[PDB]
Amino acid sequence: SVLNDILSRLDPPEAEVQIDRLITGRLQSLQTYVTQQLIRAAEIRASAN
Amino acid sequence: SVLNDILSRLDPPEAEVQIDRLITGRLQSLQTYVTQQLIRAAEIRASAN
Amino acid sequence: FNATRFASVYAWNRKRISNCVADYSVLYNSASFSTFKCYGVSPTKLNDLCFTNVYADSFVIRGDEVRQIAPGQTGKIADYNYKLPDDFTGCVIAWNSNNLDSKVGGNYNYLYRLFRKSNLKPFERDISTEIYQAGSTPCNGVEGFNCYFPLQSYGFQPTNGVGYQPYRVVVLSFELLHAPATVCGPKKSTNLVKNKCVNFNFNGLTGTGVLTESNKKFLPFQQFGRDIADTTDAVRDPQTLEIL
Amino acid sequence: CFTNVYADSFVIRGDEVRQIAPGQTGKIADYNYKLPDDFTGCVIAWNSN
Amino acid sequence: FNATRFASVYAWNRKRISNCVADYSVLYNSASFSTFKCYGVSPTKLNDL
Amino acid sequence: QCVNLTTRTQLPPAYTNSFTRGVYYPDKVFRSSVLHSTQDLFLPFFSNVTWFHAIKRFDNPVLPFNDGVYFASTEKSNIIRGWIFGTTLDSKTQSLLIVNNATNVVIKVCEFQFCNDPFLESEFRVYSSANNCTFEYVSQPFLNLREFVFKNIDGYFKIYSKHTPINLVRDLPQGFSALEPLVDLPIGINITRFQTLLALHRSGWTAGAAAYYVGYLQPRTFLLKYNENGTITDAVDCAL
Ligand SMILES: *[C@@H]1O[C@H](CO)[C@@H](O[C@@H]2O[C@H](CO)[C@@H](O)[C@H](O)[C@H]2NC(C)=O)[C@H](O)[C@H]1NC(C)=O
Ligand SMILES: *[C@@H]1O[C@H](CO)[C@@H](O[C@@H]2O[C@H](CO)[C@@H](O)[C@H](O)[C@H]2NC(C)=O)[C@H](O)[C@H]1NC(C)=O
Ligand SMILES: *[C@@H]1O[C@H](CO)[C@@H](O)[C@H](O)[C@H]1NC(C)=O
Ligand SMILES: *[C@@H]1O[C@H](CO)[C@@H](O)[C@H](O)[C@H]1NC(C)=O
Ligand SMILES: *[C@@H]1O[C@H](CO)[C@@H](O)[C@H](O)[C@H]1NC(C)=O
Repeated sequence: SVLNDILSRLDPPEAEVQIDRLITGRLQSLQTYVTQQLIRAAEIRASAN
Repeated sequence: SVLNDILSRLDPPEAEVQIDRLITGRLQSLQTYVTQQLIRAAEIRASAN
Repeated sequence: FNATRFASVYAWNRKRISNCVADYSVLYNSASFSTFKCYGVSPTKLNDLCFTNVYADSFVIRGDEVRQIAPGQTGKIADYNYKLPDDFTGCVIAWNSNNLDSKVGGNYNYLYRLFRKSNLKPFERDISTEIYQAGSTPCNGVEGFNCYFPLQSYGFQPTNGVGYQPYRVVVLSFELLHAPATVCGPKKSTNLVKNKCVNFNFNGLTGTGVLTESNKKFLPFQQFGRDIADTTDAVRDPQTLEIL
Repeated sequence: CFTNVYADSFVIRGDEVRQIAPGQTGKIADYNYKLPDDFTGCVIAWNSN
Repeated sequence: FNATRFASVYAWNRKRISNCVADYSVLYNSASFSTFKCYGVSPTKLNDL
Repeated sequence: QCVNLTTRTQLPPAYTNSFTRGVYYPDKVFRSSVLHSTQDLFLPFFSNVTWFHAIKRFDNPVLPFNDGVYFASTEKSNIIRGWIFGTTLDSKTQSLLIVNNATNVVIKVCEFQFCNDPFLESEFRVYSSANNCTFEYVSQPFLNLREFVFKNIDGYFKIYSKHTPINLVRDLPQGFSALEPLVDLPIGINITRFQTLLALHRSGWTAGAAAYYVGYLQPRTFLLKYNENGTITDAVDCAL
């Protein structure tokens, strides 16, 4: 999970693949969090109206 | 980010690992767009009703 | 490739090639085993495309470090004599040269540096042969207490095993950007068609579409135009220098 | 378990090993022995000094 | 090194030292050393690896 | 003659402000009616620059070549001729020289025995020896505002220039003018310091005041605007 060890404990040229897995994984998780809030915010606005 | 260059610069079993990232990256963008549109359409229907 | 003398690792000779035709068919005229492990491009008949500039570098590497010349690699000479960037795109050609460099009299003209106290950046040339100092006491031109010569000869002899045999190598580096290409493969031109849905190939810019006249106020240094979407919208013919 | 096995044997020296390769097209390969890109199987080269 | 009684030619004290920390700066004090040749590793850097 | 003369008295150079000068086309791609954001070496907006006055107090000192240099000179009769570069500025090491004549420009890169105050009157009173000139190229002369941008990246020396005809005796004027690329010179060696030279009719003897400003480039992000035509009409300095 620690990306620091990937740079050092593992070679630079292949580490870009592992970093891509971490970056793509986290970026998608961030995307999922937003989508739920958009749905939740719609539910709240119906209550506020 | 150009498909023609990738095909015209790499052997077939090499290009596959390169096109897949592009296709999945672009498939994610289209799926993201549709999800936002579905959310917006529902809000509009509330205002239309 | 078949130069009479090849320079040492610490001082490699860099050669510039431009404004000609690069036929890559002559690589199979030299010795049988010529490693052709390529980065970024596939040499399997897919080297027939236009590049911008080409740099050629040559030296002689022992088998204990034959694979040190690779992006993101560290070792005896990788970080001290020749550094390759991680994003390097190109090819490395290596072949045995025991029949030439190794001699009965003795080959001591080849040296490699060990003492620098600092790493090497990608494509760095270190030519200084001053005595390295590893202590507070200055060397003043004598070895001993933390004063060792960085330049160590290779001692290539034919008797030594294949592992220690000298191999002559060469590394090719290109770049493929928006600048006009100067070196191109053996491709034959063809006439220009307008107002017709045809394929096209402009120095590797393969695509499909309809080519027509363009009113764009192209500037003399400008190669091709672009649109809002960041896509090739207009192009300039490499031969008749016409904007389409 | 396999449906069938097709064996092809001929005398080829080591100089032709790289040109007669799975999926790697060559000038001699196009005229003598051409292999599909998706060839499945193995190739065994035996010493005959 | 600072042993008055040294070993014989054919009977050398093959001493193995383990579970310890090794310092090579302290032994370099004497200026009477004549030959100092290293095979496979650098004369410097020995502390790190 | 280019012997040791100390006629000029050294004084602290003046400083002036560069408002919106030093913008160049960063690529050969052609765009119109878009705003494009690019990252490249640029002269920061509202960055003050050194002011030099030549003449009989000729101000031709050595100046460091710090990652690209902006140059300009509002003088008539094109008194200035060319520029020189290098590390030790002598025959011991390789150096680059660019000069100009009545009807062309001469660019060479080889070891020269540069004197203390090389200047062009004079014809070849700037050096005395030549080791081996790997590159040479002659083209048309560059010939009252004249601006020049020098860039040496990856060993490709690039020059952008623009000749704007104005008639005034004031400082750098407010206004916008993108610099267009002129040449690309593959040399492959580095440069730390640089110096200019001018056409001086040394010994009566013809003379006149000359001025030239010097500004250094920094890595910045700019937002250049292209109109419906091919030209760059305005830009934004992001980190101002
Ligand atoms: C151009 O390269 C030369 C190397 O031949 C540099 O010269 C040395 O550079 C180091 C690093 O700054 C200095 O510590 C030395 O004092 C320099 N020696 C001399 C004789 O100048 C030179 O600095 C490089 N130029 C630039 C602009 O980086
Ligand atoms: C864009 O470029 C065109 C050149 O084709 C300009 O058109 C000319 O512009 C000049 C001065 O700008 C006028 O004097 C001419 O009469 C124009 N001729 C034609 C046929 O249009 C155009 O003006 C430029 N646009 C801008 C904003 O400068
Ligand atoms: C050897 O050098 C000659 C010089 O023209 C060249 O024609 C030939 O192809 C070279 N042979 C090689 C590189 O195997
Ligand atoms: C130019 O700007 C600097 C930046 O602070 C400042 O010293 C001053 O405004 C100008 N320089 C001089 C020497 O006045
Ligand atoms: C350039 O101008 C000089 C004047 O000093 C002249 O002598 C020379 O012939 C001209 N041409 C060249 C190529 O130097």
